[PDB]
Amino acid sequence: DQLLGVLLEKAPPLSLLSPINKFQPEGHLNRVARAALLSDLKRRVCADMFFMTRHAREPRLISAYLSDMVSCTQPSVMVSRITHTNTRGRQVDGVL
Amino acid sequence: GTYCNTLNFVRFLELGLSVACICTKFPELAYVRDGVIQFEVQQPMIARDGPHPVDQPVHNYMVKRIHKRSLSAAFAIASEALSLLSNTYVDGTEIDSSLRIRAIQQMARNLRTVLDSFERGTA
Amino acid sequence: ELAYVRDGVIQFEVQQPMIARDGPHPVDQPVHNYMVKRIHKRSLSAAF
Amino acid sequence: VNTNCNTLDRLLMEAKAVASQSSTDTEYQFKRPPGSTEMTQDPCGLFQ
Amino acid sequence: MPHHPHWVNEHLTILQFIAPSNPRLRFELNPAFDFFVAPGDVDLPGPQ
Amino acid sequence: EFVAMPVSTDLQYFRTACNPRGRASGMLYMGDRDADIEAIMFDHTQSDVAYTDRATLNPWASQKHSYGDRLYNGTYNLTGASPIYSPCFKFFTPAE
Amino acid sequence: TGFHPGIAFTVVRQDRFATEQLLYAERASESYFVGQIQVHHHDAIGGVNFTLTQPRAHVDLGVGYTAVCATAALRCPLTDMGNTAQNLFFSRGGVPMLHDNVTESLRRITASGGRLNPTEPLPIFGGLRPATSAGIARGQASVC
Amino acid sequence: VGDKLVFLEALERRVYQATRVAYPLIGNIDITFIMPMGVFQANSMDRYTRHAGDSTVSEQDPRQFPPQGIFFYNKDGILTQLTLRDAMGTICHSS
Amino acid sequence: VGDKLVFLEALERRVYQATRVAYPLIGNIDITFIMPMGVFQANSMDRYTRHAGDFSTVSEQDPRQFPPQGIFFYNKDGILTQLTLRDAMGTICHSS
Repeated sequence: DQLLGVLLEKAPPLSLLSPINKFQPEGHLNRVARAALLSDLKRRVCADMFFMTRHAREPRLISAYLSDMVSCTQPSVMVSRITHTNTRGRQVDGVL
Repeated sequence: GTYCNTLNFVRFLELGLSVACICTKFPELAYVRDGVIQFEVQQPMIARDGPHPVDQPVHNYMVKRIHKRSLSAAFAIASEALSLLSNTYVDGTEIDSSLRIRAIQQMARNLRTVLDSFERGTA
Repeated sequence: ELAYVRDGVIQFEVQQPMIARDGPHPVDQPVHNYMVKRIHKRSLSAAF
Repeated sequence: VNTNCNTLDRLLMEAKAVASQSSTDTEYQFKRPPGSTEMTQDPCGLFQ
Repeated sequence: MPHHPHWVNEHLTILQFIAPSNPRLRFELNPAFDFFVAPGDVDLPGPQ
Repeated sequence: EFVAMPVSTDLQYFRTACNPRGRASGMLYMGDRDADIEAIMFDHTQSDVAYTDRATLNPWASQKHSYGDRLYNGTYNLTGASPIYSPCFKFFTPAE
Repeated sequence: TGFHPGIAFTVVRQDRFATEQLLYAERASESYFVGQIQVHHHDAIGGVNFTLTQPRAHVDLGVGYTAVCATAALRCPLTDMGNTAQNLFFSRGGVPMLHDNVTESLRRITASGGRLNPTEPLPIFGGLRPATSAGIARGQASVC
Repeated sequence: VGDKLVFLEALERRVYQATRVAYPLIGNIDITFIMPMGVFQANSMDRYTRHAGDSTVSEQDPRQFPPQGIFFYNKDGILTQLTLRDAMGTICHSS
Repeated sequence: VGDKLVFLEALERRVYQATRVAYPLIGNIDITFIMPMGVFQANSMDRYTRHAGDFSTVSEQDPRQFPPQGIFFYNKDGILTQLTLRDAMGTICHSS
């Protein structure tokens, strides 16, 4: 149970920080940024709510695109040892 | 399960990104100061007769110019340079194998990532 | 001897990767990150 | 407005654009200051 | 009369009342006990 | 909670992202001082540029220290001992 | 207070949208020249540095449109409508005549607001340098 | 894609990783648009009434007439109000 | 799942079952709501009507122009009830 408690420290606003990793500002503006960040955050939390998957009827026809979009992650910078590779050439990505 | 390998080590001569370009070398590379070019493409004509006036082949030559880019790359460090240039030997003593090995390791490790970053930026 | 060992040797050397591009760029200086591996321990207890 | 080359060169030079006269992207919305250049495209700006 | 009249105008509805008025709006804080300014050493009724 | 409201209501301000009094406040305040929660509305001598159409949503309580800092506060001990909702004074105490 | 004017004051609409491109190449649609990198000695304030300088020559076919990019794709709206009107105060009017006191009273009446005063007076022979903004942690919008 | 084959690759895990630099191949567009107003016919005779009556034909209804301010839409999709008390300084006194 | 290969299993059926202690990692999530009951119009085009005989469930003198007394909140299946005076008859006499 203690080993499973890493979520509370492994769950920052990653979903919210993902777009900023590629859409970092490069100009010089503060008033418009202040006026627009609230709207951006409210639209993000409106479109990222669980109601979409709660009311969804066809998973693969509704939430599959969103799951594929949010399933993109970057590999770690530390190279591990030789993992258990399949005889047919299949690699292991992770666990869930 | 756990090893000692940080970041990622990649190269450019074996990546294979350049698949539709021919590599060329020119050790005697200097200022070109632009220049002139000339091209010749054979364009077939047409043959017709009647009320319309006859047509004759014509040749048109157009000259153009070229643009030369600029490359800039520099860093900012003083402690490493001072340490490297503070010895200047004394009178012809030994090579100081320990210090030489440490310098060869550190400078090469820094230069590898420096050149990797420079190549990535230029690409 | 896990009660008091204070490690002793570790390969904690991580730099900040940056693009070495000149021209219209500001002035900056790279910094080193000194991470730690100290996690607080919290557990319950029971008896019978 | 006046042309100085053939149709191909005219369309090639009209397919591009130069920096606008706006104050980058700030909220001041002033004239272009000397010392800031950016690549922008303004298609069909002369068509009104 | 020391200066121009303060709030003798009666043609203010929302913005004509909230934009220019400030001394007359600072005295209105809560709808329980209003406040007003007056010179010191003034009796009711005062002297000549 | 049972809180009174002024007779002047701002339906547009209420509908626009239901902003909680004044301006878009919270944690995204990176300025020159920590006393910007009232300077931006007490500077006066000019009617701003951008909006010029909303001074205060509820002037009965949004003006200086009138109601939010005088009803229960939370630092006078005796006044803060009332059995009220615990996560309700966070919007009135700047803290550190 | 009296006759309602019929004139209006509209706002110009401009959009600045950016979308990802899709570069197209061919067998000989792109080429570059590789030579020898020159080494130049550089001097620093506390040590010795090195600078790299080498001209680059690019040659293209120049016969048509071979490198076809992508059109406007689908992306999140990065343009926000922000009004920044009332910029006439920076010009202080014009036509200098015997109207200084009247125009000063008019400007005082029109600028005697009660919300916020970042900048307003702008006296003669004044610079009015912009204030210091935040760092590099902000959003993106537009004005009109 | 039929009788032709293309050469595509996805090289993204080796570039633009942990770098605080501006994204390249970004092109800003510039489109000029106007917002004309003043919808009012010369003759007020081409009008009728709807079948439903569940009323907007009152003599004191300012909706059928242009307002004092300017009504323009924004990104949020709502209609804002802008009075002329600040824009009155647009008098053409340069004559 | 998607374009990757990751583990997909549930461990909740093998640990902490048929026991007094429930599943751990159960936090408290609360969402705030606003239900205003005061309506304040601005224009003079909200107190007039042509006819009030759409439905025959009311009398001819329908008092639809009067402001509403309150807002009926839903209750499970939906019950139109309003009980606020009996709970907050006096709460501002001493405060004022």
